[PDB]
Amino acid sequence: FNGLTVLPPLLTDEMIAQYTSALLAGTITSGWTFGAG
Amino acid sequence: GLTGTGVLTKSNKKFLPFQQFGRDIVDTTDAVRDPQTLEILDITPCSFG
Repeated sequence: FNGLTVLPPLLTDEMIAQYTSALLAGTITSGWTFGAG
Repeated sequence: GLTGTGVLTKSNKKFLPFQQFGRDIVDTTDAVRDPQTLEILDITPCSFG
């Protein structure tokens, strides 16, 4: 436009999806043990 | 009389026989007409960043 620029984020959507999948896997396989050790 | 700067390319706009230029929602000129050829040309801002 007239000096307005939008900066892309650092993390893409695929990385957030991988983080969510890892959280779900750690929850369904271990439960509450992967959070304190 | 309409002055500016940019790149002139061909567009598929279908103007009316009594229209001269075109404006968008933010009221900026993005299309004009050739006074000698009557051709549909679009205006794009030059590169910056």
